[PDB]
Amino acid sequence: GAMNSSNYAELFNNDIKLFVDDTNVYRVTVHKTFEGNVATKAINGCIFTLNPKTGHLFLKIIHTSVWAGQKRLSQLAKWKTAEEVSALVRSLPKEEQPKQIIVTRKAMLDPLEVHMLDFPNIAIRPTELRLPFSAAMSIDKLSDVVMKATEPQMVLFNIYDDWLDRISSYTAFSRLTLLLRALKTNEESAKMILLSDPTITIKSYHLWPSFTDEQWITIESQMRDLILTEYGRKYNV
Amino acid sequence: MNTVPFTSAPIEVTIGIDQYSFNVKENQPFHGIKDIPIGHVHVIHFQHADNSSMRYGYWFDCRMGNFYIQYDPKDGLYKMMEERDGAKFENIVHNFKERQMMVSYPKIDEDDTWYNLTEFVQMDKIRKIVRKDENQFSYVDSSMTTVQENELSDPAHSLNYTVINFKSREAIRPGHEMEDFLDKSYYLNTVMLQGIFKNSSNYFGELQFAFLNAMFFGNYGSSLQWHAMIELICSSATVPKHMLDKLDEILYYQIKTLPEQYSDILLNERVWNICLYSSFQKNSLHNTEKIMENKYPELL
Ligand SMILES: CC(C)NC[C@H](O)c1ccc(F)cc1
Repeated sequence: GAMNSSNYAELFNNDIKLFVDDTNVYRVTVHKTFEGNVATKAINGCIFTLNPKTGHLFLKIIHTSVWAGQKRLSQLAKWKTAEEVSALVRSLPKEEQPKQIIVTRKAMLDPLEVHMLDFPNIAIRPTELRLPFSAAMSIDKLSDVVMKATEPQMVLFNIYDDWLDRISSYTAFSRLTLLLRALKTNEESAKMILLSDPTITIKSYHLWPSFTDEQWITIESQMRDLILTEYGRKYNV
Repeated sequence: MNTVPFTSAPIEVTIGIDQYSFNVKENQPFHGIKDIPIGHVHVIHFQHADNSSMRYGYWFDCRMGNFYIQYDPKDGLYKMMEERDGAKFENIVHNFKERQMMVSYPKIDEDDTWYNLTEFVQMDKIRKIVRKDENQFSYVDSSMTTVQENELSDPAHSLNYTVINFKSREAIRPGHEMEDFLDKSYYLNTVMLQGIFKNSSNYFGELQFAFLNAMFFGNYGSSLQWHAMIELICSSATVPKHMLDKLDEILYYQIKTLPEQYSDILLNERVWNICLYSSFQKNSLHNTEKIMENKYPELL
């Protein structure tokens, strides 16, 4: 059934699974028209499909052209997401296809289930976790590739960089969710923390800076301060 | 006018014949029901006074044979049987009538209720869902499960209702996933009406048949089927105008006849609220919506 705090280590066992987040698939700016009405303009989006054990990220870029002449876009976005995830699965060798797909929003369950009818043995699961994957577009390199795309495009990343050489998947996922939670609660502060020290750089083939083990502990501590803070600044405590 | 005689009534029992029901006391001199209208299917059904568990009964059509009821003390129930000796049967019936040991099927002349509930229900068609080919009548009870229930265990005792499943390859054309899930017209009109049922008459009859088994026997799988067939129509943007008009009449009389005190279990809030207020056909069921709002405004 649903994925929650109780069954959390299942993410890091040896059954292939993907998280799918559709938050950033349909993205708009809202603006005024010459007549003083309101209109939306779409910008490029992305599906965030992530293997939490390996860090492999299948970033399907959603170009604004896919919405042209369509109605009820928020609803279409869920079905387009399910179509693209189903296409991804079919593109993978049988031994790489997931055994479970966990959707971060419950409204993806039926669209994905219908698109995956050919795969009755792939479990489609919700989650009770409030995961911060919407903040993926706060990672500069991911945002850049989405905004520059001129056509539909899939781009493959490892969202853990090389961390798995030194830490376990569980620890890597915990670091990722903390970084993304921070970027979601206060993007400017989060990014300041990550870059304050000009001597620590982001490798061309990485997303995050090349912190030593010690510096990660400092960084992680600064991100938890930020999150508790903003939680004060927000609630006054 | 036809007759279903009873050999005897050895155990106290409430007997239903269609929408009517009366009480028979243990060893009361009761020998059957007469004046049963010809031209309709009928159901005769039983609830024992000592064990309200298991309502059970028999669908039949007097045009297809001479039928009677006889209690079996080994299996502990009233059984329907066919008498093949026509002279013997007329004799039995005439003697019981002369002794006025039969109750009078109380049809009021103004009253079209039973016709309206069974307009597309036929004994030969009923046999395709309740399989027991050696008899002309069909047994149903509270506990019997449907073929679809058996998929999610004795197949000879199953209701082979047509299986409907909105998240199934049969319902969803490859490449039309969103279209077909949100507008079920192709599943209704091509898959079900043109391919399986053959026409609207067969679709309506199974739907009427499902309701009556839910109402008279509390058969949960039949209730699921009735709501499933209804939802499939209401969730189709493209339905023949004649079907919608007839559906509104069918459901009106079904809601009209439902015991007020059983609405809690026999009516699915989600289906009805979706059908009457959200679906494509939200404006096409005027009589049904009016009776639902005046009789069960709580469910909504
Ligand atoms: C069997 C095939 C699907 N058409 C017939 C339909 O099932 C049906 C119709 C009327 C009934 F009283 C019972 C069942």
